Amino acid sequence: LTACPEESPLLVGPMLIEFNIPVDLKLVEQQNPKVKLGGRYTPMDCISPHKVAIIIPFRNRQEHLKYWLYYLHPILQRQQLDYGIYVINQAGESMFNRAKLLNVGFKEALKDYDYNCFVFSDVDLIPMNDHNTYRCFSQPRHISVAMDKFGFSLPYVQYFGGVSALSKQQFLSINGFPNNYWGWGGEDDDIYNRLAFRGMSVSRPNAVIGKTRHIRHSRDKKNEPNPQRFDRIAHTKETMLSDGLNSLTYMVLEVQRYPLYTKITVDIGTPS
Amino acid sequence: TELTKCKVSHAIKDIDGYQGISLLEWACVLFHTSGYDTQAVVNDNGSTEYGLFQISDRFWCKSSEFPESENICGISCDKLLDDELDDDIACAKKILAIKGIDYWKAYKPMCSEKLEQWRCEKP
Ligand SMILES: O=c1ccn([C@@H]2O[C@H](COP(=O)(O)OP(=O)(O)O[C@H]3O[C@H](CO)[C@H](O)[C@H](O)[C@H]3O)[C@@H](O)[C@H]2O)c(=O)[nH]1
Ligand SMILES: O=c1ccn([C@@H]2O[C@H](COP(=O)(O)OP(=O)(O)O)[C@@H](O)[C@H]2O)c(=O)[nH]1
Ligand SMILES: [Ca+2]
Ligand SMILES: [Ca+2]
Repeated sequence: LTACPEESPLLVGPMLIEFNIPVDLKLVEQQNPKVKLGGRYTPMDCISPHKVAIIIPFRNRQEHLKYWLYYLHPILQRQQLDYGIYVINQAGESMFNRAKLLNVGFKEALKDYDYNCFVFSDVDLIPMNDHNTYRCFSQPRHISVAMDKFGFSLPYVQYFGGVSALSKQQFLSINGFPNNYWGWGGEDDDIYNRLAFRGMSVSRPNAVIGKTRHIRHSRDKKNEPNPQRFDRIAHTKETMLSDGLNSLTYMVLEVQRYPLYTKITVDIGTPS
Repeated sequence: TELTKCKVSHAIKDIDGYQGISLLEWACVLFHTSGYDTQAVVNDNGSTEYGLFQISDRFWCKSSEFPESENICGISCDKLLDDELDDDIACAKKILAIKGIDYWKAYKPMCSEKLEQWRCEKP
């Protein structure tokens, strides 16, 4: 067999994304016979150069995950990606640390496979157009560019939240993501800063191809806006050398291989 | 209510240039400060910040949680949680005159460059 085409012939373009009918992961499995244990899929038709680990920070969002899986699995297969789904579950009830969980995902996914691309995605964002490929590009890729919760318009040009993708090399280049952002906000801006300090720009699909649906939800406990976020964002230049992949520590409490994904529950410590 | 950048820019026009801060800078600061939500309520701890401008009950408005507050703006913090921004603006001006733009921590890190994207072109 030969390399997959630059653009997938299976793409359908815009899709109707709704969270009305409840999801049955069992039906989802039935509807996705080709996904292997642990949420792994590899094209049988052609050879994909995109070995993608899709990393989702998570804690008490099982209902959102169901919808995420229901929509994304069909989409990713249509995008002809050799992918694996990873849900990094934060054990305990300390402040949520999104970026640190994303770093855990990076290291843990690499134990399973020779991934060269990492997509980091909120558990509640679903792309509305399959032309918005969940893979890596020559420059860090911001994927959820047009979120319905922001009026289908990017909130600010330096915005890197929601869904993004970094090749393995781009990720290594910035010493991964920060581990010191506890609570909501700012970590995505620190990551943006890191990428910019290493001379990279942000690649993005246009706002039509990048339309994204958000699952409206009440705010979670233990993820209140971080009071130190603005002061931290202003010092990324210096803290990125000492806070990242190179200073990451955590304990794995459990690894679950389900047919639609791998869920790693980890103890990532507390604000220090 | 979650306002839009232009709704905000139109609402706070009177603050343009005050203490040297432009509308573009304010549009930027307010997005990062409260996401343009007039009902935003957030803590650091022991104190709470209200509305579009995230005016704190520590020294600026009086809240039931801290009635002893200096209440420099001379106002109930609940008046900072509605869609009438005139009193929020007068309070913000006091903060600007007394403490300065540094009260808003997002300014420096988020609003020192690429200010043009914050422009409102709607008459
Ligand atoms: O209790 C929690 C808290 C967070 N999350 C995960 O963290 C993501 C983001 O948290 P929220 O949904 O509460 O925050 P926002 O919707 O306001 O998300 C935005 O702000 C975050 C700021 O910290 C990130 O930058 C994120 O990528 C961006 O889309 C969630 O989607 C989810 O994947 C959980 O699973 N459980
Ligand atoms: O690929 C999958 C993943 C999950 N499940 C179902 O989802 C349940 C819960 O999974 P998990 O432990 O991740 O959810 P949590 O208990 O943490 O809500 C399982 O027991 C199954 O009934 C399934 O059928 N297929
Ligand atoms: Ca969300
Ligand atoms: Ca008011």
